[PDB]
Amino acid sequence: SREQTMENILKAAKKKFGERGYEGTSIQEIAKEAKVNVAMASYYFNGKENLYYEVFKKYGLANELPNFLEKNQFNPINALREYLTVFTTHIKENPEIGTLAYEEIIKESARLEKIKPYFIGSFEQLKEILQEGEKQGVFHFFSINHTIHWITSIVLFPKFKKFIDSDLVSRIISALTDK
Amino acid sequence: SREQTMENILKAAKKKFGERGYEGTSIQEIAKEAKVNVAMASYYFNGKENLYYEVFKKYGLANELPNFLEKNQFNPINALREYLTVFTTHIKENPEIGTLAYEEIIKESARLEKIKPYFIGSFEQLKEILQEGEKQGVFHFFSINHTIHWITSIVLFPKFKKFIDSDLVSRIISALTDK
Repeated sequence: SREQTMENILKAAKKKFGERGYEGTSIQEIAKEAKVNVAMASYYFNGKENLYYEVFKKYGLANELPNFLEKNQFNPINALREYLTVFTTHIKENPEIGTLAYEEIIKESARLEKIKPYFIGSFEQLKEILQEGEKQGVFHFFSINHTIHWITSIVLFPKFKKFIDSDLVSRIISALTDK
Repeated sequence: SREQTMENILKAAKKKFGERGYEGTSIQEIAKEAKVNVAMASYYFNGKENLYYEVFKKYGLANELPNFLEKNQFNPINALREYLTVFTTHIKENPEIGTLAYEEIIKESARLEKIKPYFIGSFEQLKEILQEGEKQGVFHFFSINHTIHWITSIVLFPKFKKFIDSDLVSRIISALTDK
């Protein structure tokens, strides 16, 4: 069926886009990887750019993410522990956010507005947790922005952690709570 | 002459690699951009991978970077001011470090060891300045690592600054000196 095929194409697309980035990947490489022809792939998704958006729309974590504050009765340490655990485990297991979050959030712009709706929640929530923590007097920081900056970096990019340095959840909590 | 031609190819390569990343760019695209043929390009640089290293070796800033501490008589504020100014101006004017520092330092590994020698000095120096500042009691921070993490991010990636937030040298100095 068209839908099942489209699921196979998306899986192939996550892989190739994760490898080469948007501008580095052709619909042909994805079609080859999916064992379908280009015209079919292009028809089903209405082109490479929509196919790319569909990868975020299918594999983006935000849509199915619980509200961690609410789930933890607004305990900002428990909420943050749960949030970081959910993230670090998923990111190591799927390092196609490594390349694609970098390209689109960190470096760039062109397609930004189209994909934002699929990662901005993850950031809005981290911000909520840090600010609820600050409000409750348990977290301390100069800039919410830099804190967001540095938490993101060390979570998304564990090999850059290595480059510098040369578990993580508890390390982040300890940094935040220090006075 | 072979050398002049190679300079034209390198300029073309900085551009295309900056656009599409290593795995996203072919020697053919660079050859086309340079108005030479592929065999010549490939012969002159001994292949795409060496050509890539040559881009770092030619456009990497570290090799011609002064020692900012020494230049500023070991005043860590003046040194850091000068270091950040040199960096932010060069990075905005050449956003082919944006993509290539991300790909190689931040995300990845494969070719890491080959290119490190061409950016590790920039990081070693920032570290020196921050630590000399800390030693002299003027800079205050929990983790030298996170500080390196967050300074890098907001300097390299000004559009991610915007995504979050939604001049810089003085902002960084002020964050560091606060107690």
